[PDB]
Amino acid sequence: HGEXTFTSDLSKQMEEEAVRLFIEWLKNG
Amino acid sequence: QVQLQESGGGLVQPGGSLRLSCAASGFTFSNYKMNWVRQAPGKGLEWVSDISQSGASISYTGSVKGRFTISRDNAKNTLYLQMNSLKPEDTAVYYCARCPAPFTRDCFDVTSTTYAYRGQGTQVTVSS
Amino acid sequence: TEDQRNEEKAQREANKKIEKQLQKDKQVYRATHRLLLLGAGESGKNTIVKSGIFETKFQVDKVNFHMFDVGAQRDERRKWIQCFNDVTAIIFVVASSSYNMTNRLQAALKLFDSIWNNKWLRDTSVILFLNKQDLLAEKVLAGKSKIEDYFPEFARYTTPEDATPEPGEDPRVTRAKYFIRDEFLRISTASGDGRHYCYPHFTCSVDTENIRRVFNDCRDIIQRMHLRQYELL
Amino acid sequence: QSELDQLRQEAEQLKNQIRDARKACADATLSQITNNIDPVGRIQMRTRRTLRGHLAKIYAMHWGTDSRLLVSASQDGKLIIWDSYTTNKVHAIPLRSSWVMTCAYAPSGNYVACGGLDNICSIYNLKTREGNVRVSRELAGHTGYLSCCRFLDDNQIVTSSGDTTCALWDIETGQQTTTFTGHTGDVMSLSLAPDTRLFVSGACDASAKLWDVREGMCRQTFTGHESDINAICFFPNGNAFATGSDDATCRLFDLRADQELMTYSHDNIICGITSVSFSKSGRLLLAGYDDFNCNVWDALKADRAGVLAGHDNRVSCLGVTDDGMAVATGSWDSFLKIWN
Amino acid sequence: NTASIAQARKLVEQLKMEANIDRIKVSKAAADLMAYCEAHAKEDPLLTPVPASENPFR
Amino acid sequence: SLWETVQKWREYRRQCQRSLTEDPPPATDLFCNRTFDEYACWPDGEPGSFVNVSCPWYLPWASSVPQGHVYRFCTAEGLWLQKDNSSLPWRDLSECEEEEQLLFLYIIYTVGYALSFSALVIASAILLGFRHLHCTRNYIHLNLFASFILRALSVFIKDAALKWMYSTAAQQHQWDGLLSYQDSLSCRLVFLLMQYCVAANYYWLLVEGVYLYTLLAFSVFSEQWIFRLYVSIGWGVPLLFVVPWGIVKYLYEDEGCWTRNSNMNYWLIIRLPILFAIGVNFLIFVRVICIVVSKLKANCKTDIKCRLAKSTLTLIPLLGTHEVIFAFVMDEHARGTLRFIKLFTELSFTSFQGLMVAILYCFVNNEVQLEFRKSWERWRL
Repeated sequence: HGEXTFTSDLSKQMEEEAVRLFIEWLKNG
Repeated sequence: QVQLQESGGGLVQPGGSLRLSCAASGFTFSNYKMNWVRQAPGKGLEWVSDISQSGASISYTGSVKGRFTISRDNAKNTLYLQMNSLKPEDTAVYYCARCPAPFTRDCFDVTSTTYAYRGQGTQVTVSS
Repeated sequence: TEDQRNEEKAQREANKKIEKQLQKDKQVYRATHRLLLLGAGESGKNTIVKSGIFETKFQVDKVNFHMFDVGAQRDERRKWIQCFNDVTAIIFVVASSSYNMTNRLQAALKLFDSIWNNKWLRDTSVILFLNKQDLLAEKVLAGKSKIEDYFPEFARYTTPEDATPEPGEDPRVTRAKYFIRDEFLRISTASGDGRHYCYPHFTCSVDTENIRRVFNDCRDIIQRMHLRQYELL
Repeated sequence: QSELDQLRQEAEQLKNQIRDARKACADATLSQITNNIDPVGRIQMRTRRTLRGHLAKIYAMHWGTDSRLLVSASQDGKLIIWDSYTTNKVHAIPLRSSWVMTCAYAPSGNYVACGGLDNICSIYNLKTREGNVRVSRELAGHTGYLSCCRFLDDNQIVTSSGDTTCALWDIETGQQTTTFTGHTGDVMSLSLAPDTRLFVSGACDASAKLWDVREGMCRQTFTGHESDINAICFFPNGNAFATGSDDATCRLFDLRADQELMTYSHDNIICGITSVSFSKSGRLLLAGYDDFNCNVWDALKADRAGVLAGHDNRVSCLGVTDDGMAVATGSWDSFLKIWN
Repeated sequence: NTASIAQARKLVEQLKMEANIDRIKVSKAAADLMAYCEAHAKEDPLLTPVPASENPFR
Repeated sequence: SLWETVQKWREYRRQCQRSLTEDPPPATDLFCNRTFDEYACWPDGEPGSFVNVSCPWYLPWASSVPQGHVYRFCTAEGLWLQKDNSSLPWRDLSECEEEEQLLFLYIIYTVGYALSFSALVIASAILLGFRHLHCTRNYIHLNLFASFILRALSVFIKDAALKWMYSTAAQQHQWDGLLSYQDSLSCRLVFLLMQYCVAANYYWLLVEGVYLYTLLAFSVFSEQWIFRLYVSIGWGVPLLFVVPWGIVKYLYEDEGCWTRNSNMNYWLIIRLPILFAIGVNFLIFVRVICIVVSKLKANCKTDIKCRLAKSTLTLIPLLGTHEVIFAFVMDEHARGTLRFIKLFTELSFTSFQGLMVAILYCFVNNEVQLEFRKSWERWRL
C-alpha cells in the first residue's frame, strides 16, 4: 500500500542523509 | 351535522339538458373534494365526476366526458352538475358524495352501498 | 428488601427469557415477506390463491411469503386498509375483460388511484395483475363491445413502441391490453416520486408463473429500498 | 315512494325539533363562563420511559387498574405486558392472527383481550393455572373487524366492530347477550362510563352514540364533527365525553345538555386525531395526532397547554393511569413512551 | 324497497325517542364541569408536577 | 546503514590505534608527528615529502573505490602545510569524495488526514447521538469511521516516530551512545500498529462492500450472526497476516524499526491480502453499478447518465475503488515519475477519503438532515 512504500522511501532517504552527515561529522572531528 | 340536499333532477327528453345542485351544510365546504355518483335502476353504484378543493382538478368517467360539467361554489357551499346531452342509459338516482377526510388527495368509499356523507339523491329520468 | 431483590431477580430472568424468544421471533419476522392480495371477487383473485382474513404461506426460492386476502369485511376500506402500510407489496388484481359489464374497470381504476394517493400507503409498492387476458382477447376479437364506449381515449391511442406482444396475438388485443395497462401507469406516474413503485403484469388466473412474478417484483422492491437507504438511487 | 318520502319528511321534522330544543337550552357557552378561571400555564411533560421490543407498529395499549402494568398490541402478532416501573416484560403472548387492532386489560388483572381483522375477540388468562398463557375464550360473532374492546368485569366484555355494531358478550358461554345497532359507519372506538352503566361509541359517520348496557337501546346521538370519529373518552365526572376526529378537531359533548360544549382546534393543525384521554381531574385533554405529536389542551378553555413531541411515527394510542400519575403513548414506530 | 322503509321507520322511532328527553341549560352543565375540575385540581399529578420523591418514574 | 558504518569505523579506529602502538618509526626524532585523525589514519611519512594514503574503507562508497587516496604533505620538521590559516594537518579528500516531492506529499496527506479525522469524529458523534439512526448499516459505517480514525492517528504517530528516529540527539547517540530510539521496541510496535491500522481500514472497506452485496442479490440471513462475522472479518482477519509479518520482521531483517522493506518477499505478506481485498471490493463495485444502471433503465436518457455518475462518485469513497488504478503497479516496478504519481495519488486520495466518507454518509445524508430538522422542531415546541 501507499503508506508503507512512502514510509520506506522516507526512511531510506533519512538513513542516507544521516550516514552522510555522520561522515561529515568525522571530517570536523 | 353533515347534511347534503340534491335538487334539479327530473324528467327530461333524450338529448336534453338538466342541472343538479347540491346544498351542503355542517362542514367546511372548501376543505373537501366533492364527487357525483349515480345508481342505475337495479344495478350498483358508479362514480361519475369529482372536483378538487379549489375547483382546479376535475375528472369524469368516460361515458359522460364532454357532456357533463361539474362546478363548485365555495362561497355558497354548493356543488353543481350541469348536463348537456342525456341518454336513456343516464337514467339513475344521482347522489352528491363527499370525500371522507379534508385536505386529502385520496377518496376511498364514495361508491359504497352504505356510505355516510352522501345525500339522499335526486332522480333523473330520461325517456320519451 | 431481600424479598424485593428476589422478585426483581425473578422479573429480570423472565424479561431475559422473553427477549431471548423475541430475538428468534424477530429473525422469523424479518425473513418473511407480507403481501396484501387486494381485488374484486369477480377478478379471478380466488383462483390465483389456489373469518375476516385468510392466510396462505408459499415459499419461492427458499424465501418465505405470507399473503393475506380480505375475508368478511365491509366494502368501506378507508379504515382497515391502514393496517397494510408496511407490507412488502399490495397485489392488485383487476379484471381486464370487465370494461363493460357497471364500468367495473373504472371502479378498479378509482380504487387504485385512492390507494396510490393515501398518505399511509405512500411507501408501499403495488404489484398489478391485469387478470383475465384470455377473456379480454375474445372480447376484443368479437367486436361486439367497444372500449371507446367507456373510455373515449381509446380512439386516439396508439400501441407503445416498447410493447412485446406474444406470438400469434392480434394487434387489436395488444392495443387494448396496453391501453388498460397505461391507464394504471398514468395514475402511478402522477405522484410516484420514487418512494413507491408499480409493477403491471398481463396475467391469466391459471398462469403458473404468478408466484415467480411476485417473487421478482418483491425482490426488485427490496433492492430498490436498500439502494435508496444508501442514496445510490 | 310516498311512504318513504313522508317518513324522511317526518325524520327531518324530528331533527329540526331536536335542533331548536338544543338551541333553546344553549343560554351561554362554556368558553365565556371560564373566562375568569386562571389558565393552567405551560405543561412541560418529559419522556420517563421508552418501552422497546415490538417488531412492528402498535395499534393499542391499555393501562392496568394498578397503574403499573400495561398491555400493548402490535401488528407483528404479539401481546406484551410491560412492568412500566422497571420496563421489564412480564408476558409476551404470540397471537394467532397478526392483524390486531385493539387490546383490553381486565380490571381484575387476570385477563387480556385482543382482536383485529380476524373478527374475533380472544380472551387470554394471565393467572395461568399451569404456568403458560393460553387462549381462554374466542368470541366469534362479529362480521367486521374489531376496533375496540373493554371489559366490564370478568365474564363480560363490550366490543365495537367494523360491521357498524357494538356487542356485549358473556365470556363463559361465548355468546352475544346484547347487540347495539344504529351506527351507519364503522365503529372506531368505545368508552365505558365510570359506573359501567353506559358507554359511548364513535363511528365513521361523524356521530357518537350513548348506549345503555342493560337495555340495548340508544339514548342520545351527538353530532357536530365533520369526519370520522377515531377516538372517544368519558370525562372523569361521567356527564361528558370528548371525541377525536379526522377533521383535525377535538370536541367536548355534555350528556345532560345533549350538545357540543366546545371545540379544540388550531389553524396549524390539519391532521386527524387518533386517540384522546382526560387527566385525572379532567382539566387537561390529551390528544394524539397523525403528525406524530400529542397536544395537551386546556379542557375548560380552548388554549393549547403543551405538546408531547417524542415519537417518530404516527401516534396510534394513548392512555392515562387510573391514579393520574403518568400518560403512555403508543406509536407506529413500535415504541411506547411514558410521560410525566 | 322493504329494507329502506324499515330502516326509515327505525330512524323515525329513534328520533322520537331521543326528542323526548330533558335537557339542562348549557350554563349549568358548564358550571358543573368547572366545579368538578376545581374540586379535583389538587389530586391531578399532571396539572401540578409532584416532586421526584413520590414519582415512581423519576 | 549508519549502524554498520559505525562499527566499521570503530574497528578501523582500533586498527589505527594498534598500528600507532606498533609504530613503524621507532621515534627517530626526524619522522612526522603521526596522529590518528577522526576521519583517516595516517602514519609518519618521510620528512620533506608528500605522503599519499588510501581513503579509509569504512566509507560506504569509497570501499569499492580504492583509487581515491588522500595525499598529505609533511615538512622536514614534521609539520604540515597550514590549513585555513591555522596549524592543522594537510588533507586532500577530493579524490574519494562523493526531498521536495516527499515534503509536498507529507504536507498534503497530513492536512487531509487532519480534516478527515475531525470530520469523522463529528460524524461518529452525530450517528451515535441520534437513536433513530441505529441500525446494522450505521453500525458498519461507525466501524468504518473508527478504522479511518485509527489509520489517521497511526499516520500521525508514525510520522512523529520517524522524526524522533532521526533527531539530532537521536543520531548523536548512534555512534557513541550505542543505544537510541531505533533499538527500542516501542518504535517497532508503532509501525506494526500503523500496518495493522492500514490493513484494518482496507478490510473494513471490503466489509462495507460485502454487506452491500449481501443486501443486494443475497436473499435473507441471520442478521445478528453475520454482524459478528463481519466484525471478525473487519478486525481479526488483518491480524492473520500482520502478525506473521511482524514475526518475520523480528526473526529476519530486524533493523530500522521495521520501516524499510529491503526484501520484497517479506513485504508481500502484507501487500497480497490488501490487494485481494481491493480486488474483491472492485468486483463488488462493478456488480453494484450494474444493478444501479439496471434499476435506472427499468424506470430521460440524459438524466440517467447524471444519476449514474452521482451514484458512482458517491460509491467510490465507501468502497475505496480509487486504489484500483495503481494497485497492480507494483513497488518493485514503479520508478521515476511513475512512482511519484502513484504515491501522490494514493496518499492524496486516501488522506481525504475519510473526509469524503464522513460528509457523504453523515452530513448530506437525508435521514441525518431529517433528524436535525426534527430535533430543531422539538426545541421550538
